[PDB]
Amino acid sequence: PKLVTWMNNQRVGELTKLANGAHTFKYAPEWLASRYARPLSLSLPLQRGNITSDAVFNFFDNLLPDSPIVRDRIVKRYHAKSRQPFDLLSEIGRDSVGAVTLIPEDLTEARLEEVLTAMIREENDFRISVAGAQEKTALLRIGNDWCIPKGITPTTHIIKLPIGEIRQPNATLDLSQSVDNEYYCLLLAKELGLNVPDAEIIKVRALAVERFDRRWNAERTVLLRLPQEDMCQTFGLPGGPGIARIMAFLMGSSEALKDRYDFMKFQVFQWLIGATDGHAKNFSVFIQAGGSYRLTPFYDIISAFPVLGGTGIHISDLKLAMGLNKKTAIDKIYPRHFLATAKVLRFPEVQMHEILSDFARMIPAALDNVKTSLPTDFPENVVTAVESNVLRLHGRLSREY
Amino acid sequence: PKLVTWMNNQRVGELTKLANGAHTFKYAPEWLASRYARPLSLSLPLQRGNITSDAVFNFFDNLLPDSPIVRDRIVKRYHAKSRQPFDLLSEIGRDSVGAVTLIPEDEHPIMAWEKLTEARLEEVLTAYDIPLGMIREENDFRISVAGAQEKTALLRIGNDWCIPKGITPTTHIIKLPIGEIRQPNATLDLSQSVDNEYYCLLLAKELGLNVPDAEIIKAGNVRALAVERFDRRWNAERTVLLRLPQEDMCQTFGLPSSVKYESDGGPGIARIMAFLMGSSEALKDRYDFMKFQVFQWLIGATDGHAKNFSVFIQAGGSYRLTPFYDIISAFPVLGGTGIHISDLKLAMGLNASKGKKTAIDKIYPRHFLATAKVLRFPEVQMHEILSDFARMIPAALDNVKTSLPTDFPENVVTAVESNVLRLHGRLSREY
Amino acid sequence: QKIYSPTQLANAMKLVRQQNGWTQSELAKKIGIKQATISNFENNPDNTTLTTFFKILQSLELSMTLCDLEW
Amino acid sequence: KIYSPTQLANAMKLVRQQNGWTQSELAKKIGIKQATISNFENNPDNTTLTTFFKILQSLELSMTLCDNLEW
Ligand SMILES: [Cl-]
Ligand SMILES: [Cl-]
Ligand SMILES: [Cl-]
Ligand SMILES: [Cl-]
Ligand SMILES: [Cl-]
Ligand SMILES: [Cl-]
Ligand SMILES: [Cl-]
Ligand SMILES: [Cl-]
Ligand SMILES: [Cl-]
Ligand SMILES: [Cl-]
Ligand SMILES: [Hg+2]
Ligand SMILES: [Hg+2]
Ligand SMILES: [Hg+2]
Ligand SMILES: [Hg+2]
Ligand SMILES: [Hg+2]
Ligand SMILES: [Hg+2]
Ligand SMILES: [Hg+2]
Repeated sequence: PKLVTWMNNQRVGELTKLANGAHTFKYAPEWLASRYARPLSLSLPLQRGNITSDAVFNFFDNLLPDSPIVRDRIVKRYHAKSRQPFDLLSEIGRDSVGAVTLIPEDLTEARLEEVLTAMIREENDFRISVAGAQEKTALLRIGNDWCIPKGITPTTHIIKLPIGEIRQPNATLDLSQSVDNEYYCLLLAKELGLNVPDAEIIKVRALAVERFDRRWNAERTVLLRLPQEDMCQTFGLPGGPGIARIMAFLMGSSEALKDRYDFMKFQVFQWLIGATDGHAKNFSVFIQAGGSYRLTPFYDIISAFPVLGGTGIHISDLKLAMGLNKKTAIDKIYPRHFLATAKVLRFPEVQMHEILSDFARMIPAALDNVKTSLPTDFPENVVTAVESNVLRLHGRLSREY
Repeated sequence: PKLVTWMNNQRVGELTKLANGAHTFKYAPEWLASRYARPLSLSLPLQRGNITSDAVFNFFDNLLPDSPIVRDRIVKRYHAKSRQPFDLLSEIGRDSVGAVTLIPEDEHPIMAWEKLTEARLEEVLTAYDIPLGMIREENDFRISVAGAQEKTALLRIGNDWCIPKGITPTTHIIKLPIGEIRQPNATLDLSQSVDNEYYCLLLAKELGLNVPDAEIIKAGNVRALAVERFDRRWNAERTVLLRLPQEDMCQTFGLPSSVKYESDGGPGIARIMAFLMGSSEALKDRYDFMKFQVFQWLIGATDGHAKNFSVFIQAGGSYRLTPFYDIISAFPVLGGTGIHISDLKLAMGLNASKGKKTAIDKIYPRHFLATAKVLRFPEVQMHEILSDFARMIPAALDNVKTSLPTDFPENVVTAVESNVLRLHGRLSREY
Repeated sequence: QKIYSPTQLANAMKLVRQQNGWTQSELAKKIGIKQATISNFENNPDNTTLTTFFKILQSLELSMTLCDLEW
Repeated sequence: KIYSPTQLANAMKLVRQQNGWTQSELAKKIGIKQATISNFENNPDNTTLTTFFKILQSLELSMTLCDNLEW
C-alpha cells in the first residue's frame, strides 16, 4: 500500500510498501516542478522513477524512534501491524523531525506532570545520551502554557525527562540529572559561540527545548516545518561516518567554510566537556530549495563528567564517538591530536590553532558566566563535576596557547 | 606610446608600445566591470595586470594585411612612423575586422556618409601605389583588412557606395582579382578570382553552408567582388552600425599569420574541433566545420588555412563560428600549364592510414570517417554529411549555374562543376 | 538553483537527462564518448574532469554560470 | 554563460584578482597546495570536479545551470 508524502501541505510523492514488504518511493511530478523542489533526503535525489534502494527504507526508518521498546509501545497503542517503517508511520507519521508528513491514501499543570510518564543495556559501551526517544515528547506552546497539538499541526518544543539510572553489565550510570546536565551544556555551548537551541527547565523537572526545524508564518499564522535530516539519512544508512566523511560532505554545504569550522570546533567542545555521544546520527543539515544544505544548530549534548567516580565510572572509560588523527580516549587526547587531524583533513592548520586558542582564552569566563545564570534550584554536584573536569582538560590548552 | 582600444564606443583598455618597442596591453577597470565585458581575443583573457606575452603583438599584427608590400604603401600613404603593427594601426586602426577601434592617445564622426560617383569608385578600386583604396586626397578614411588579396572596404546603405569617415563602419569588403600567380614551381590562372569566389560562395550557400552574401560590382572596366560583412550590424532602432567582436583562429591561438599553414605548421582539424567543443553552439559548429571539410575537398579549395576561420566573441568570452568566407576553388587552374587534380592538396590534412591525408585525388569517404573517429565526431553524423552531398551535389551545381549572370566566364563554371561532379562520384558510389 | 558540490550537480543534470527522457547512451552518442563515462559521472561525480563535465553539459544543451520561498 | 574549462578558469582567475587574493592566499584559505590553484588556472581541462568546487567555495561563489546586450 501507499503513504502520500507531504511537506507543509505541499505534495512530494508517494511511499509504497510492496507485497514482499519492500519500500519504494516516487516523487510527484508537480513536486519536481515546484519552486519548493528539493529531495526528501540527499540519499533520495530528485529523479523520475520508482526508487527501490535501501536508502528509501532507511530514510523512513530514521524517522521513527530508534528504541525497539518505544517501538512496541506504538505498536501496542495504535494496533500497528509491525515495526516496519511503513506500518509504524501509517500510525504516527504526522509530526516528525523536519518536514515530512505521511497520510494513508485516504492544558493543565497537573495533566502535564501527568503527560510525561512512561533501563538495562546488554552492552558495555557507556552510552551517555540525551538523543533517546524514550524521554521525549513534542509539545506545542507559544503562550505561557503547554498543550498537546493534534491533527496535521506541528509541535514547537521537545520535552525531555530525566534518563535516570542505567545498568550495563559492568557499570551503573546515574543519569537522573540529565535534564540539568543538558541545560548546563547547552548554555556552555552558547557562551563559546556554538549555535545550539534555546532550552528552559520546566516543572517532575523536565527540559523544554525550542525546535529549530519549526518556524512561524511570515504572516505569523501557521507553524511551518523546516526540512532537515540527520547524517545517517544523508548517507543512506541505518561503520558510521566519522569526521572525514562529514567534513568532505560539508565542503558542499552552502556555508561550507563556517560549517566546517564549527564542526571541527565542536569536536574540541565535546572533548572539553566529556561528551561521548557525537555519532553521525546526532548531526543534521537543513535541506534547502534545490537540495543544497547547511548544518543545523548542534543539539542533544550531555557531559559524562557527572557520572565519573563513586558508583559511576572512570575517566579512562570516556571515548569520543568519532575519533581523531584513530585516537578516541578523551583523557589521552591533547591539542596535538586535533592538529594531526586538521592536517590529515586539509583543514587549515591556522584555523585549528584559532579554535584551540579561543577555547584557551574563553573557557574560564564562559564557565563563570554560565554559573552566574543558573537557577537557584540547580544541583551543585552537576556544576562541580563539569566545571572541574573542563578546567582540567583546558589546562592542556594553556600549556600551549 | 599608447593606442586607446575601443569597441563600439565602449572603452576596453590601451595598447602600449614601450620605450624598448615591445607591445603590451592592459584592460580598463571600467571594461572589466562592464556588462559588455569579454576578452579582446581569447588569446588575451580578461585580467588586471599588463599583458606582455607574444599573444599581444600577434593579435594586432593579425588585424593588418599580411603583405609587406601593402604595408609599405600604408606607410607611404600616411607617413607612418614605421611598418610595425603599432604604427600602421595608429594610421588605419579605426575600422578593422571585428570590433576593435584604435585611437592614438592624444586626440570623429560616428556615421559619416560620403558618396562616390563611379568614376571615383573606379578610381578607388583602381588605386593600387595606394593601400586599401585610401586615396591621397582623403583623411578620415582609415581602414584595415587582413589577408593577401588587394582589397578595400566600403559603406553602402541603399544603392550608392561611399568612403566612410572617422570611426564610421564599412558594410562591405571589396575584392579585386588576383591574376597570374607564377610560383617558382608553377603558374596559376587566378585572373578570375572574383568570379570564382562569387561562384563558390553561391554553391556553399546552395548546400546549406553559412556564408556571406556577395555581388559582382563593375565600375568601368573594373569588375570586383563586394562581400557583405557579417561583423557589422544595425542596432534595434536601425540607428547605429555596430561592429561585432570576432577573431580568426590565428588570433584565438596566439599565433602569427605566418605559420598559418598546417604545413609550417598551424592549427588543423583536431585542434580546431577540440576548441569548438567549447563553442556556445558546439554541436552545430563541429558539424558544420566537418561538413565544410568535405565541401572544400569537393570544390578543390586548397587554401582553407587557420586564418580562414573565425569565431564571434560574445559577452563573457563565449564564442561560436562566424560564417565561412574567402572560398576559392583551385579547379580553374588545372590543364593548360600542366597542373592536374593529382597536384591539389587540402590545407588541413585528414586522418589517413598512417599519417595525414592531404591529396584531394586520393581522398575518399573512408578518410573522412577515420577522421571523425579520431576526433570523436559521431559516425552517424559524418555518414549524414557524406550522404547529403551524394544526394544534393548534382542539383546544387545546376541551380547555381542557372542563377549566374549572363556574362559569367564559362571556363570557371566548367572547371569547377566537372571536377566537383567527378569527386562526387566517390560519394554516390557509396551513398 | 545554486549548486555547491559535484554530487549536487550530478544529481541536477541526471534529472535534466531524465526530463528529456534521454538515456545515458543517447547522450554519450551525441557527443562521442562511451556511455560508461556518463554513468561514472552520475554515480561518481567527484573525479570527473572539467573537460568531461563540459561535454556532458553540451549534450544536455545546458551551460553554467557563476553566482554570488518561505522554507 | 560558460561552456569550457578554459572560459571557467579565466572568469575565476579574474574573480580572484578583483578580490586582491593571490594564488597562495587562496590555497591557504581552503587548505590545498598553491600548485593546484595554479594548475587549474593554466590548464583546467583535467581539474576534477571536487577541486573546482573547493576553489569555488573559497572564492565565495556558487554556480548554476542554464539553458539585454546589443552586441
Ligand atoms: Cl570517516
Ligand atoms: Cl599518541
Ligand atoms: Cl585511544
Ligand atoms: Cl591539429
Ligand atoms: Cl589510405
Ligand atoms: Cl596524401
Ligand atoms: Cl534512467
Ligand atoms: Cl547570482
Ligand atoms: Cl595575480
Ligand atoms: Cl537560464
Ligand atoms: Hg498553547
Ligand atoms: Hg491549545
Ligand atoms: Hg548511521
Ligand atoms: Hg553612404
Ligand atoms: Hg596561424
Ligand atoms: Hg547566478
Ligand atoms: Hg542560469
